[PDB]
Amino acid sequence: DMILTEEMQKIMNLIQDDENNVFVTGKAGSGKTTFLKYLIEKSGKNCIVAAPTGIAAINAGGVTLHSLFGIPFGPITPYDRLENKFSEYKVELLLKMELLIIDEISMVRPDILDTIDRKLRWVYESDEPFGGVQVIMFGDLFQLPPVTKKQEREILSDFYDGFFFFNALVFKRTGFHIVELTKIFRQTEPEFINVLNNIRNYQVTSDELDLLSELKDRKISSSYDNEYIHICTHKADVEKINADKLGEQEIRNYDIVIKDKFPESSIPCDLHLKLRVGARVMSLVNDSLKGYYNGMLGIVTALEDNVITVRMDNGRTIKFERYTWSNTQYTLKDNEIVKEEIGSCTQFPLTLAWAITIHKSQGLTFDKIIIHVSHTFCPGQLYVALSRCRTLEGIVSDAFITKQMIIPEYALIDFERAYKSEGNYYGKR
DNA sequence: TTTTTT
Ligand SMILES: Nc1ncnc2c1ncn2[C@@H]1O[C@H](COP(=O)(O)OP(=O)(O)O)[C@@H](O)[C@H]1O
Ligand SMILES: [Mg+2]
Repeated sequence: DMILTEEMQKIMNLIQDDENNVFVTGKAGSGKTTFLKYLIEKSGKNCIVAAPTGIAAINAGGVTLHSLFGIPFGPITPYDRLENKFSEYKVELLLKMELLIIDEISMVRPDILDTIDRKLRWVYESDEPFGGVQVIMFGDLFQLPPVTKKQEREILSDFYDGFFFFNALVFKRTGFHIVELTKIFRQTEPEFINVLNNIRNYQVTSDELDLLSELKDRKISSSYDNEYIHICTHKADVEKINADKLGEQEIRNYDIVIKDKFPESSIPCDLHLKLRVGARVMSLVNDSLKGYYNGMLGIVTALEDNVITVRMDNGRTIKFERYTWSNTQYTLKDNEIVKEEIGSCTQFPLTLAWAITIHKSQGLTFDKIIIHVSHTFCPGQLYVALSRCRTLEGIVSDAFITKQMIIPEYALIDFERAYKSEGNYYGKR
């Protein structure tokens, strides 16, 4: 099935030595998130796959970085204390892992990598960066950046010159090679690739955007015989469209249950979970026993009182039960600080998958999509949504595509000049 | 106003 480009073998040779870290970039559809599936199948018996988002982790066969390394939400400064301790089952994992793969690195905060470094340096008991573990990063800096809430930026701008993964402070202590894939796969249309890559480079003309006028077509909603999908910029449109696609003339509501104090905004799951038979669903957590990792997709076969039966896209059937989330914070017992749980919520780890966010959709491939991008945005978000689909016809838009939707980021322009000046390499040598 | 733990 797969084709090995001259650059891919060239990339394969660079990582044959242990001491070289490599960042593999390329345009959307260049075959990077694919090529890493091909790399896993040779070197030693070691590798770990991970990504920032649960879905891109599924797309690469890995897990989330926060679940793998036990990273709490929010930035960790070098002065911040390490909150979570690895178990003995997890320590053997990281110790036996001789190679680390991070898919879709563009969405990774720089403090996360330094949290990876500090946790790897301690679990390996070594002063070498990342515990001396080889790291290979896949992603396109021109897709979209991480989050990057405003409260967390001013906090990180104390210790960090930039908010992008390469700004991490471990790159004072080490560095990485950069190789780009110049061949596109996902789209076979030459005129559609041209306008795509021009959306990516911020250099594009309104005569090329004329090609996207056909995306205003309302043509076919039908049918579920190979279906259709919605990708929205904001979670509110995803929330409405999923409920819009479920008429609720039929069936179930599943209510959450809260013990003690669990603030609304901090609740990870649905307060009232509404589902019918044949409803698109997404697994919200990781269970190795049942076998559903977070980010997987499925469809509801049956709805009972305490059990939901779902047939996943991978072909495996899972019976979902109620998952319990624990809310723990910092309080005072005795005289001392304590981690005690101040509340818990319980619901099924499922949510309606008909719609979705460009953020969650990054890395995915589709034959037919329905793009919702209105005039509301965040940088690089449009290039992602367009490039998900293989064909220009399969794309359906809510509104006309305008240059207003393009938000350039000039730090990526400077970063490209930097490493291309030295041997396609960034950081310390 | 977008994601993400043991
Ligand atoms: N070397 C390759 N050979 C054949 N098809 C490929 C190759 N690389 C990618 N593809 C195809 O391109 C599409 C998306 O691939 P993917 O690697 O996930 O995109 P990206 O490089 O932007 O992360 C898939 O349909 C895949 O089959
Ligand atoms: Mg990808």
